[PDB]
Amino acid sequence: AEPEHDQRKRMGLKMLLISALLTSLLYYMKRHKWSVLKSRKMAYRPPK
Amino acid sequence: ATYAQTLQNIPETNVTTLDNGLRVASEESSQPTCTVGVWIGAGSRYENEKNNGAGYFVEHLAFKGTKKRPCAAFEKEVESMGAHFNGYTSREQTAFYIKALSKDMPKVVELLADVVQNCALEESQIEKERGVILQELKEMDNDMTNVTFDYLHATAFQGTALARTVEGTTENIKHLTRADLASYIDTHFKAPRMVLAAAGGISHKELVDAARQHFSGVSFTYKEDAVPILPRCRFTGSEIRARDDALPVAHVALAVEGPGWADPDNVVLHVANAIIGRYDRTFGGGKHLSSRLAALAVEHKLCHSFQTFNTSYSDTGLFGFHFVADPLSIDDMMFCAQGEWMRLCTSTTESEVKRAKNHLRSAMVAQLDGTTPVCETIGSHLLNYGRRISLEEWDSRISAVDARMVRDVCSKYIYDKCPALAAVGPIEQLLDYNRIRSGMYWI
Ligand SMILES: CCCCCCCCO[C@@H]1O[C@H](CO)[C@@H](O)[C@H](O)[C@H]1O
Repeated sequence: AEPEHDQRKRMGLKMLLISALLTSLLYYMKRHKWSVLKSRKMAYRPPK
Repeated sequence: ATYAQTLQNIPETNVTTLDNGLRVASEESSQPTCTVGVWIGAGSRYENEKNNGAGYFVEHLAFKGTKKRPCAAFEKEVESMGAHFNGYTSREQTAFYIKALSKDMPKVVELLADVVQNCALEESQIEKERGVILQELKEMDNDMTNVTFDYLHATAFQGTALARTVEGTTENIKHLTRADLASYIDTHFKAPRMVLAAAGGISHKELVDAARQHFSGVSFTYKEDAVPILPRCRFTGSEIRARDDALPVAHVALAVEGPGWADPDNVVLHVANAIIGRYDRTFGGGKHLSSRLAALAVEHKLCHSFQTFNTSYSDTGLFGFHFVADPLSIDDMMFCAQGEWMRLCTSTTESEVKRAKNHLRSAMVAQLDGTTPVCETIGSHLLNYGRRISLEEWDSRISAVDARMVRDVCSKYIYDKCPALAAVGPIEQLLDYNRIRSGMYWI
């Protein structure tokens, strides 16, 4: 019924590893760029 | 009489040191008129949270009279001899100088010494100046250019001493005590940290003599003759944005940390800034100006003006640019500006540096146009390089600079660096830090 059974699962293995790795790297990059806004501070200094 | 020859024939700058540690330098010419003053290595950087703006407060009383002679007397005497009395206080340097007839070089030296040593600090005059300084802070608050540079330092050196403004805080100005100013003067206006400089038609030996006579009060301990090394100020890549769409034009300043006085690279950074140059809507040259950025500014009407700068300090500095533009042309201006900075690190030409070198030479020669400016050079040089640097040396250094050297030095201080940004006024069009940071590489 599914001659590709084994190969399918070997791919799933790599898919999972690459995914873990890639998701983490991209999570960091997203956080890195967004740090600018995330820690940003502001104040309202109206005149006299 | 060639450029080279004229440079070699310039009278040398004489320096001698008194036992108290004070240095006396002067360049002699044949002018009936002269300028002499005392350049002190003091400023806001030496102050702290409690006495910030004291050096400025002092600069306000340094001319309102001494102990030997009250206000009116001090003023009348100086005025009646046709002499000019000016001075200033910055972050790392202060100065009090006088312009007059060489015929009075000695009386002046006595006057200077009296100012730096016996300031009256009239209790009543202090409360009077407290209100004056408060009026100047409101006047200067409308000087976008200076508000912008203050902010640039406030963020670029946040957390440190160079972050404070020279004039100081409102709270400090409202609470500085007669004792604080007194303390300031005593702690900082000290012989080893000062320089008596003079230029014009004056005898170096006659200068040094009057100097020995009035600049005395020698020190006993070792803590009195040592020049305190200041704690390092950390540079921070960041931005401060003060938005007010009610302002007509926007000011923007971007900068990276510079090397500091003593570094030879500064000769190259100045050549670099010479390539980019500066501009303002009244430069007849127009669309033909050599400075690419300036040309674009004209073609696309990118700004009202822009200027480059390499502000040095003892251990650090600020290398960047500043422009003024309409709210709707900020983005293109910043784009072209950062673009030119990339071109520097990457594609500078020999022709480019050739021109910039010439421009830089006549620039240094122009800073010695008069007694005061030359006297200013001396005070600063000894105070920063601990020695005068002749135009011939500069020229020697400037001549060695080539395109490759410009690219390497610029790449060193600019390429892929996190800059310090200060924007004031109608700045909605100026893109975010991240986008600007990306303008720091490739391109
Ligand atoms: C389910 C029966 C599987 C028999 C084949 C065993 C080999 C499984 O392995 C996979 O087979 C694929 C195709 O054969 C190849 O393209 C893959 O590179 C290989 O890893």
